[PDB]
Amino acid sequence: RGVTVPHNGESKDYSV
Repeated sequence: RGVTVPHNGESKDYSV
């Protein structure tokens, strides 16, 4: 599964 790195109030989804 990818790692979710949410920024300043934002949600990021990293697919590895």
